[PDB]
Amino acid sequence: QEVVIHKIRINLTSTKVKQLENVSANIIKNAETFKLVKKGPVRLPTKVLKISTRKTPNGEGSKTWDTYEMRIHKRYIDLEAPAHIVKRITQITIEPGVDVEVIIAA
Amino acid sequence: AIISKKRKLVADGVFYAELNEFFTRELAEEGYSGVEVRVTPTKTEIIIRATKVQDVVGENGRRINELTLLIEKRFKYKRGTIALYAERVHDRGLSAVAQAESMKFKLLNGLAIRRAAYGVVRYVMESGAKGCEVVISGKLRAARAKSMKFADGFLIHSGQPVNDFIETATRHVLLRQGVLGIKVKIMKDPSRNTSGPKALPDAVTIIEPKEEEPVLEPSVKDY
Amino acid sequence: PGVSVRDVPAQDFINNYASFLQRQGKLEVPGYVDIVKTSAGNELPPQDSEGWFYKRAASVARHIYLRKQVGVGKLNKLYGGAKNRGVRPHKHVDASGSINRKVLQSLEKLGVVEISPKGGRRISDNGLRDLDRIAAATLEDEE
Amino acid sequence: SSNIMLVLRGTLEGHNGWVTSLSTSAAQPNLLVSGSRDKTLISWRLTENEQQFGVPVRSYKGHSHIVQDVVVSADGNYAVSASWDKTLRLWNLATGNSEARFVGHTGDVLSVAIDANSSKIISASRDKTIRVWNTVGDCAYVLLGHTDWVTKVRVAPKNLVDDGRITFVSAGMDKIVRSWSLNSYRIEADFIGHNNYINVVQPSPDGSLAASAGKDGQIYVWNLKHKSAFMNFDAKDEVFALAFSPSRFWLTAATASGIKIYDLENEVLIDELKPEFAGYTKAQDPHAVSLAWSADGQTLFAGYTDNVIRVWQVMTAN
Amino acid sequence: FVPVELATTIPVEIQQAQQEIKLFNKWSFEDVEVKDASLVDYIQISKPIYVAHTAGRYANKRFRKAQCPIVERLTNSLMMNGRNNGKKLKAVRIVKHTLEIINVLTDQNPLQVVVDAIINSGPREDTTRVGGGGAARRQAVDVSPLRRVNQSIALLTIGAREAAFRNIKTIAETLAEELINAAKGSSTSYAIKKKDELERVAKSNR
Amino acid sequence: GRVRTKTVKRASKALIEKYYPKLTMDFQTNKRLCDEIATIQSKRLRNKIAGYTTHLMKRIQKGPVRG
Amino acid sequence: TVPSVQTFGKKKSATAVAHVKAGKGLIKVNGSPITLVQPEILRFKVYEPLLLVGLDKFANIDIRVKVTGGGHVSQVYAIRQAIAKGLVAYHQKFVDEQSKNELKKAFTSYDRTLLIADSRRPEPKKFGGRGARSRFQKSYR
RNA sequence: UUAAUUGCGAUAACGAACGAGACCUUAACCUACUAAAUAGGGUUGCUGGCACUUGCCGGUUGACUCUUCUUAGAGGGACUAU
Ligand SMILES: [Mg+2]
Ligand SMILES: [Mg+2]
Ligand SMILES: [Mg+2]
Repeated sequence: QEVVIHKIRINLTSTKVKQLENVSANIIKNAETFKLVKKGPVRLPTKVLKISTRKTPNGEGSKTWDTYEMRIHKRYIDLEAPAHIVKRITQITIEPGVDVEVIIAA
Repeated sequence: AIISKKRKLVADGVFYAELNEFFTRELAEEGYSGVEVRVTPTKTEIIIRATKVQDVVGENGRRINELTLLIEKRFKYKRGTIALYAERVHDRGLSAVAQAESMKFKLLNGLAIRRAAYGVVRYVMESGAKGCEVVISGKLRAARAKSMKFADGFLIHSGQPVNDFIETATRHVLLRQGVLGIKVKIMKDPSRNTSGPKALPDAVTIIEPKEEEPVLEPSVKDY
Repeated sequence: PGVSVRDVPAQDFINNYASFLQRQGKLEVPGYVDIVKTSAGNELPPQDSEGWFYKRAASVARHIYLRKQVGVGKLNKLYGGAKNRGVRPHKHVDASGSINRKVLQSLEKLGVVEISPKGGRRISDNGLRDLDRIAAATLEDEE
Repeated sequence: SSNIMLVLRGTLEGHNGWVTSLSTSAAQPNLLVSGSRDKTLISWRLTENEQQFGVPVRSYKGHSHIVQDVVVSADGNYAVSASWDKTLRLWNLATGNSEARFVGHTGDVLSVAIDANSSKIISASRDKTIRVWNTVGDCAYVLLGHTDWVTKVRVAPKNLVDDGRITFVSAGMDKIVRSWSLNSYRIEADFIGHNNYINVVQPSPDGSLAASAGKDGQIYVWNLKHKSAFMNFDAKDEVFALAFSPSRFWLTAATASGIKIYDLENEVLIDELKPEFAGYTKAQDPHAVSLAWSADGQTLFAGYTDNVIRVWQVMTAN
Repeated sequence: FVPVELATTIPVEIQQAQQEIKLFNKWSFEDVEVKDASLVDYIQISKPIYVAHTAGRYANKRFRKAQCPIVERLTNSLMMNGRNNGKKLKAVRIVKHTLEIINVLTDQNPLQVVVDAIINSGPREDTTRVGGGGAARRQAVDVSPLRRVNQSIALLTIGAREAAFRNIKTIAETLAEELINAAKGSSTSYAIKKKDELERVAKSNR
Repeated sequence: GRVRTKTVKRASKALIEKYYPKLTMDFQTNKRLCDEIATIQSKRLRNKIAGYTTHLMKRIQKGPVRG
Repeated sequence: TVPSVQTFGKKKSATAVAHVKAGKGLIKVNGSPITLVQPEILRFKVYEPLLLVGLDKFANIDIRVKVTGGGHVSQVYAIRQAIAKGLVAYHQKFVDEQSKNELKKAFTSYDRTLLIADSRRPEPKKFGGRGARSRFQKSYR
């Protein structure tokens, strides 16, 4: 009786890329089974977080420097859908490490 | 709640680190090793691994509940939003941190150091790791600081077969005569490792060839 | 065929614009002309004293024509550059804040520049026509 | 021995590396495509004048890896090319545009072949699998026959009008070449024979005498329609390709030493084609990957590793 | 002959100097042959270039540097000193100006003149410092073509730079003058003088 | 300095010992064969091994080699 | 509907999308035509590929380039590369292949990169050095 | 010989391990795949400026499709190949 299209964004952020990819794949599969119009697992500039530091605790040696970097993976999954279907999808669709986040509304 | 995504992730990491440190400190008697945080909507699961799980548990909701409360107090979240589970680790021998803790305990109570190290090594071998190494730095009779390296099997020092292969554990052990430092590097066996590659990246192994008989007349075999 | 506007080799176009402005006499001079450094990284104003501000205006107009929603800050950035800092190495500091604004205002008054939504400036239709005419004149001069 | 002898009347080259296969349509002799390890396909239109027998008429930035097996439709409008990049591409020859990518394979696609009706495409990959594609781009049948590596797949045309079955032959690496039909939908026979490991199976222009080639030094020919073992013809060297004549009963064999010419019914060892190269010691001598005729039966094309195609025009001595 | 036109208009002169001849900056790259035996190939010409600027990688193996255009080489050498580090554009402009000056000077192919200059200033046999105990005794030695060429290229540029300090005579003019001196061997330029000195030194050890 | 290491060479030798047939001279096929039969935790390493095998094959056309 | 290709041009960080359609003979870069460009000296460089095959191969094919990245020199080079690619692409697609081959031959015998893309990119400027390799100043005094 | 105890050979040594390598992240190639009113590009609405004829150059999130460039994902790719 309802079926009112909201257009819903799903955020997928994490570090361990493989897991993230798996999650994305799972989501797409689920979308396919509930059969909806959807934009894909859109990928953003994978932000590196750089912290560069003297390796020396105390500044007495050669000037060794280490760049400690954090790879981040930001993914948008756009759905042409109502909210109920999204809710149904997000009952499961959670795997450890990866951040599942629902933006909701266009 | 809600910051920049990167920032949020960083904060989460920091929180995890803090939690780990607390567990190392608080659950020292409890024989703690690792924390496994799972953050879902509403209920955040926190898995904790230890040798002495019973101690962690208490007498049904003793220490664990207290820890939960502490966590809540630390990070503003309410009752129910944080859940804590204590689990048995699947063979402690491969786990470096646990071994280190055990060694520390052995040291603190009153035992032969070298012998203890050897025992630990033996235990590790029994468990089924490819190799292991114990280093004991500090005063081991006389004032001058002495290193004491004790090892079994291979120990890969270089390459990305380290971040994937060797569990490393560093601890300080406090003594009345001076502070000891125990480092322990453990060579987990490639096959049982599961995560990452299932064998050492340099190694190449070829299977046995299969025999085929030629000629024997061309012939025709029909259906 | 088609009379083009972007196809002019830069400087000539600007010169033509300046000439046109001189001919008209309609611009309304800022007043702080010549009593100004124009750039924060300047020890000398324009060298030819009178004029050159006209050239600047023309250049600004051309830039506006080229692009979409263009503002004061961007203009400042454009007409900045390298600072002689003495013992210290160069930085990048922008042009004089008010002068560019004044120029823009003057352009608006004449009817070259129009106010755009979202935040910036665009070209008026009469202004566009004028620009086209100037371009045509330049082409004629070349041909 | 005869009076009609093989003389080179042109050398064609445009590919910047190995030419793995070449083919001609039954309808058009003028268009002969050439597939290279250089990711590319070049179609030759034949003009006969002086040296340039065939000049580049349609080149393609086709696959990413190697155009390894090429088969063009009997009509000459769909050109189906295979690759190591697990895919296969259908080509509109006059325009120069791709139609359908046949994506399904888990490994490198080592053979493509087109049906008599130009509809039921058949592909085999280094996998153990032999897929059956439609010109639209649909998986119809996954054939599991060979226990090891499949390399070649060829289709035999039928005359004696229409009995039902559509005849395929598939080369293997288990020392057993397999015979397929499409309608009893699957297996026909197992043609055991080879001593070494099979490379090229080439059926007769009628569609019965299928010669299987190897690495040993003997070509083993089979009679398919009556399901029987024909003859074993001598070769000495490792065989890379076979070419059956539309003109008479000639077999042209690409060997490790050069080119060796034989006949089907009469057991003869006629002529050896070995061209001249620039440099080289002895073992370095480049030998042709694949060789094909046309439809006239006057010309032979041979894709050498050294980039070369060499037009042997069979002409009378006096 | 034959000016074929397009929608985007190109000036007539440019059109005239285009397809018929494989030219240079504006004039003939063609003709211009090496008068001296040896140094051919190692003084470039051969391959036609239209500008004295390439991204073309040459410092890759060894003998590849002796396939880089002469004008280009000159420009590169000009980039010496910190105030002029990088700035290939400037160097190319300078070279263009020099070429123009040469053209002005009693006609002739400027490229040819440049080639001659390169040939003339290159030293034949030079002394290298030999140990032999401790003292700095020098024993004279034959110089390979490439090295000679390089030295010649360097020397002219050095001379030009020396001239250019505190002078209305802009570097290009100085360079042109140097080239002229080299070509019309009068031993008045820096490069030639240096070469002569080197030869003298070699003699005093031969 | 492209001297192939001990390990690669050893692997190539082993391959030649166990599978002297199915090593068709040219690189590409051989590479694939190596990937199939020998289990390499890498790709570059596999390629290197393939190359060495091809070299060995080339050698073994022009006589017998030690080991 | 028009026979057209979209080609890229790549050097350092400069990227140049040249669009090759069919028409009168328009060759434009960022709206402005092929003539201007304006490092001024490097003008003739962009003229080079055009010169090589001639003005004849342009009265049919129209080229429109959009260039980002790089500086000035790099941008010019990118443009050049793009233009070289575009014509070749067009020939490959619609025109006869012999012509394309001839073009390639012309380019390869005069290979100032062009159909082969530029190779180098900067080494990362590691620690203890003001440059990539170039260190500070050791002072045992 | 190698950047290398890197290898070939000679050889009371033979086969091994760590270290070097391999590995790992990145930087390079993909007009083949995966998709993008958060990256882009096209055709036509509305019109803005022209030459004044069809054609140019635009702007405008209008609509539509593509994915070369941008992005990553999955692979492939160089093995000193010929
Ligand atoms: Mg190692
Ligand atoms: Mg290493
Ligand atoms: Mg200064």
